[PDB]
Amino acid sequence: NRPNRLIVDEAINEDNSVVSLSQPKMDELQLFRGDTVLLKGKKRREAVCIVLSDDTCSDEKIRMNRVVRNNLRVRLGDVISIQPCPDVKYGKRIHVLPIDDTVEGITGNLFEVYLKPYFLEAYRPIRKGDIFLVRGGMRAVEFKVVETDPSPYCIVAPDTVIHCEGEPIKREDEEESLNEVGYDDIGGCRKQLAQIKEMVELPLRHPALFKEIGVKPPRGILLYGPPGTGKTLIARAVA
Amino acid sequence: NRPNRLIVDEAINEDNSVVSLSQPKMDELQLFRGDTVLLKGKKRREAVCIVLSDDTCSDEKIRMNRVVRNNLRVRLGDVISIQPCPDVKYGKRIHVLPIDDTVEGITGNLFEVYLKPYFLEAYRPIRKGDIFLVRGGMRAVEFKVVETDPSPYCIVAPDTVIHCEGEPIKREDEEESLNEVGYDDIGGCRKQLAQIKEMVELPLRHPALFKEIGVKPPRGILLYGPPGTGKTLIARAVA
Ligand SMILES: Nc1ncnc2c1ncn2[C@@H]1O[C@H](COP(=O)(O)OP(=O)(O)O)[C@@H](O)[C@H]1O
Ligand SMILES: Nc1ncnc2c1ncn2[C@@H]1O[C@H](COP(=O)(O)OP(=O)(O)O)[C@@H](O)[C@H]1O
Repeated sequence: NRPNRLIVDEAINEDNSVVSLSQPKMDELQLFRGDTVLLKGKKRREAVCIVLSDDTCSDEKIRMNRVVRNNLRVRLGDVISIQPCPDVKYGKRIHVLPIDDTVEGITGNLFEVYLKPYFLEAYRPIRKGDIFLVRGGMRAVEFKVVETDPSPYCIVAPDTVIHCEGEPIKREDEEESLNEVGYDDIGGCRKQLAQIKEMVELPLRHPALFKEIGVKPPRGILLYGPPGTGKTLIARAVA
Repeated sequence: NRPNRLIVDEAINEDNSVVSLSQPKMDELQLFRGDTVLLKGKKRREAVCIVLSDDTCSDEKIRMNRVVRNNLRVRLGDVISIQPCPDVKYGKRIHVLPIDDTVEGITGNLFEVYLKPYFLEAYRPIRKGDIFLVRGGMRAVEFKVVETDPSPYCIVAPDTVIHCEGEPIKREDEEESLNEVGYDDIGGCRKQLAQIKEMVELPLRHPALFKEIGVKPPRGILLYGPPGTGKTLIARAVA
């Protein structure tokens, strides 16, 4: 049962963090316009996002973004649990610790120039254990904290200060590189990606379905197009 | 800051040693028509050149010649320091010492026939540590002194005499052969060399720019043209 699950669907808006809901959905969770949504992944982790209310763009579909796909290990064709958090929390102390994995070629203070004139009039909520990208320096670096104030109680506020230690921590292989090519990196092909989406996720996302049924699974797929259309890119993304 | 640097630009005049300036440039350095310009390279070396004043040929660009490119280890896309030297010095004693590296096939006295009827009405200034070429004998030989009067105080005057010792000095590998093919050895191709000039000096003259930006650098360049147009010559020069 549990009439509150939302199936993951493809996103069409190239925005940062906006989730579209339906008119009946506000009355079920008594959620306001701008609230803090709490999501449960696996391995005891949580994620925070920003919900948007609209009755013109979407009808009964969610718009789940890649910024939280790797933060919950949730892919296409998976269920998730939604729960409002109307509690008011204002962060005042945060911890920052860069990892010695992608700091090559970067010198000086980068926080005071990339994080200060970007978070104003945004009020973006953050949580311990989130991987977010920034647009600066003709590239995109990541961030990950390992020890900070107990979650949540993390709100970007001007009262926070900066600090440095000089002792980086060693990264682990538990998580994957979010910088790799995804489903948001292919554009201009709606009808062509749809066929791949409706033939690849059956024998891969649900392998157990095919040992029990006698239906012939597709074994070989041929790609066409002039050189450079992105045949390799699509194959890299769908895998 | 330092509003006195001059960016190295391509030269169009096939002259020997002439530098073109602008009208405001004379009033900043209070330099006369014919003066002795002092240039600072690296590894504690100096160079001397002759400046020309003109307000019709160039507007705000320098014409830096290859005769002083190898004497200061300065290439395209580099900064230099300019400084006038209004001091009057007249040389009366110079030292000459040929190196046993390119004297093969040359017999007899070559100075009295190549240097005497060439420096009259020229007043070309010279300095200890300069590599200059001469036009004589269907070739071009070089010269380099290792011990002479303290720099500068070197002016070509008729009062100087000649001398010989017979003990050549061994050359070193610190400097390169100026006789190799350069940017002044290709003519008749203005638009074609411009594209190479605006695609090769980014990832070579400034390698550190590309480890920090995500811009795709050009990896392969294809050359065209009938046999003998100089495809090898251009590649040899740009490297
Ligand atoms: N539709 C597309 N969307 C985004 N990038 C594309 C697209 N088509 C081609 N590219 C770019 O082309 C690059 C290489 O082309 P690719 O598709 O990998 O080779 P091929 O076209 O032979 O499969 C990719 O890195 C990608 O950035
Ligand atoms: N534009 C040019 N300027 C000066 N020399 C040239 C030019 N084009 C051809 N040459 C002469 O042709 C010689 C050999 O031609 P090269 O270009 O090296 O062979 P290819 O044309 O097969 O690359 C060069 O050493 C050079 O003297």
